[PDB]
Amino acid sequence: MGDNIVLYYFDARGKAELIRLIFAYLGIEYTDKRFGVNGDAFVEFKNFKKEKDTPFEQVPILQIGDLILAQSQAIVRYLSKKYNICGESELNEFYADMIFCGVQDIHYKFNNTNLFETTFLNEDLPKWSGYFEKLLKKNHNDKYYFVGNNLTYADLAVFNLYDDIETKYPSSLKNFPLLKAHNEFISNLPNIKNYITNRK
Amino acid sequence: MGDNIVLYYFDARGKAELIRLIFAYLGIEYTDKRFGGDAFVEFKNFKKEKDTPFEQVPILQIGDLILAQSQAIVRYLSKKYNICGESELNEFYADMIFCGVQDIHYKFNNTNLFKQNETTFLNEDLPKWSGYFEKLLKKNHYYFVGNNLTYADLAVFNLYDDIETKYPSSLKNFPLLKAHNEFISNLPNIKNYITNRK
Ligand SMILES: N[C@H](CCC(=O)N[C@@H](CS)C(=O)NCC(=O)O)C(=O)O
Ligand SMILES: N[C@H](CCC(=O)N[C@@H](CS)C(=O)NCC(=O)O)C(=O)O
Ligand SMILES: [Cl-]
Ligand SMILES: [Cl-]
Repeated sequence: MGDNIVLYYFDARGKAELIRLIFAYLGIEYTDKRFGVNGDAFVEFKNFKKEKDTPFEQVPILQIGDLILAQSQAIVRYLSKKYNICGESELNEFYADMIFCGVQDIHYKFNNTNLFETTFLNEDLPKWSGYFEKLLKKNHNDKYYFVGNNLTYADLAVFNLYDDIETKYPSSLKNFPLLKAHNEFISNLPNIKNYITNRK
Repeated sequence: MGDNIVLYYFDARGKAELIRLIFAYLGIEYTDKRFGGDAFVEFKNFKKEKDTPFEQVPILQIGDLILAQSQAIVRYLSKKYNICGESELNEFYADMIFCGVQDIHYKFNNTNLFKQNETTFLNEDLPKWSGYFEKLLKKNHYYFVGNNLTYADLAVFNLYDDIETKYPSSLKNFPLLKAHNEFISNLPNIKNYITNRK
């Protein structure tokens, strides 16, 4: 809706996973195109760039019909605004954005470690986990929202962050109860639960 | 929640400059509060005195309301003052271009500020990304999105204004991008800001 949405990315979670989580949450049907399923992802990406008119030669790429959408954050924000999971006020829209940008700071650090340890594990992670803990405390019953009294993409971003972190470091939410409960809450959402338990 | 707008940052362009350019362009009166007395000490006191979410600047204080994160502040400011995008998809493209600016600005900052080898940026990043922005301007026939100025126009301007502080004549092979930068720089409010800027 549509009517044919194609997400282009490598065979990984990475920069596309939050877009996939947003699609799963909103029940948006789409083609999840992944480079590397058909053997060589490097050649398939090279061919993709010739085929599709990408503005920055990067993925994820969201294609809506002939419409080419690039940049994870821009796509996430575009989808969240279109389907009203960005905040129930002008200021709440900002807070979701602020939190999302904060996620990007600590997620980048995780990406730089996981994909490309000491500094992250001892200095960045616990400090930034404290930041989000305090932000939940500010706003927080089985519901855990970072913004207002409804789900924002910020919730899904923080969930994706620590879900991505907890694949490499499982015990990282032990000392952060609200963040742990937020993870549990988001992971068990009707639309979210099925996607995460059934994804590769 | 109102009146007194105060921007907190270091005495540098960095992550607050675009916000400063946006205030300048819009003609918004604000206190441009810059750290450093001792910057490192003042910032330590700032964190103790202000309730920042991530212990980072820029911080935008509107009354007693605390705003953090450059991009979020920029996007908030653009919506409130109507330099956000003149449609739903125009807002996306502005955001996309802004996100593109961040990708290459980050690469510039790594070499310009954090002592990374300049060659990779100069030979591999800068001209490739300048070509991306050049092509995006070509698609819009200066303005990146729509028929009016968006924050994306100021973001691109800020990007290459920052780049030219260390690497002048980088827009020689990029006429549309060079003319875009020159058009934004000659806007009365921007022109005035640049002249007063140290
Ligand atoms: N600005 C990022 C871009 C993500 C990114 O760096 N994409 C990588 C994924 S491996 C890519 O397609 N790289 C292309 C290349 O290295 O040339 C976003 O949020 O979309
Ligand atoms: N996510 C960035 C954060 C900017 C940032 O990294 N701020 C630096 C400026 S030097 C800072 O306050 N550093 C925190 C510290 O090192 O304690 C944003 O757009 O606001
Ligand atoms: Cl990544
Ligand atoms: Cl910077």
